[PDB]
Amino acid sequence: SSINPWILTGFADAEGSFGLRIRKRNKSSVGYSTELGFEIKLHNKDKSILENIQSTWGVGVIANSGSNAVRLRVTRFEDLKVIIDHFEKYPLITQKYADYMLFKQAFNVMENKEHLTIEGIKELVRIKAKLNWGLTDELKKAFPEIISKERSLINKNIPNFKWLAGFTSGEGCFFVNLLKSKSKLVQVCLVFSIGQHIRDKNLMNSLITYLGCGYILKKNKSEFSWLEFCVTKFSDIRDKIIPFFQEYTLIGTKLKDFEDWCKVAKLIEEKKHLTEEGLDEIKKIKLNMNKGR
DNA sequence: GGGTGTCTGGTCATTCTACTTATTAGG
DNA sequence: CCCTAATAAGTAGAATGACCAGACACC
Ligand SMILES: [Ca+2]
Ligand SMILES: [Ca+2]
Repeated sequence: SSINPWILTGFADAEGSFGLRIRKRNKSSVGYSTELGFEIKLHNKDKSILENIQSTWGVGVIANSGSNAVRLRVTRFEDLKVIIDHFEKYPLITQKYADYMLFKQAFNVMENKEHLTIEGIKELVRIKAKLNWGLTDELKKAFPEIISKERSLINKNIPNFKWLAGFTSGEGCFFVNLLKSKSKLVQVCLVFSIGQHIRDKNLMNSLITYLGCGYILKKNKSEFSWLEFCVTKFSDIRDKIIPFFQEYTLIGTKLKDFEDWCKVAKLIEEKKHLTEEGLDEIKKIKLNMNKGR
């Protein structure tokens, strides 16, 4: 099936990844071969998404990545042109746009065949220094003067509604929390959450204004730390979160979790979450959602 | 006979998702 | 007071993101 290009870019801002390998090769005029790529790796349940992206782009190969994960990967230089042209017409907006543009600069370097020269390889490693995790130890030793790993901030309003639908199909979670309450029954609470590394702190705050609800929580795990955009006021969920993703449909297995999420929402609108059979019906919905189903 | 592009089949590292429970806010 | 909705700190762990080695393919 075909996939909307804004939903695609949004999804890519979530799970996508750009790569540039500068590997030592003795039989290389320049001493290094170079590989460019874009891949999306997901659990094997959502391999359907990967088939639609591939069918829409007409490029890339779907292959297993371990027992439980699958990847669509584009490495063939001619096929990267299709990637590039897509993201030029539907640019991303996360700090990953910086990597994409480094990805694209490398492509231009190669398109002019400058990767077959001492100076070209030199520019590619300088491009690579700012890409994702920067240069490897071998590459640092070989190019001990290429040191500037600093990068520029990306700031972009949400460009289209379908972007968020795609992005949320990546980083979102529609949760039904059951908390112990002083009562005959157990409180039921719908919680919508989207996490992101703090480089995109500003985009996370954008969602409050873009959606008209929610708050940001800061979470930490030793040296690592992320930001979560949450929505726990039922008002906002009944009127804002749910209607939006109903107008701009999600894709992949998260749609099912969403559709179950709204099933519980209806019950909580009918006040049946305070009844016996109510907490029984919702309880069963939670049980078959997310982990499970 | 170089020389370069592309694929197979992964693994490594952490940013995500998803799940707990304490606690306060509120009509 | 009540009974309930809503915010919040915290963490687990695996689905992500990023990188890896080797060999094949082609002009
Ligand atoms: Ca992501
Ligand atoms: Ca995802």
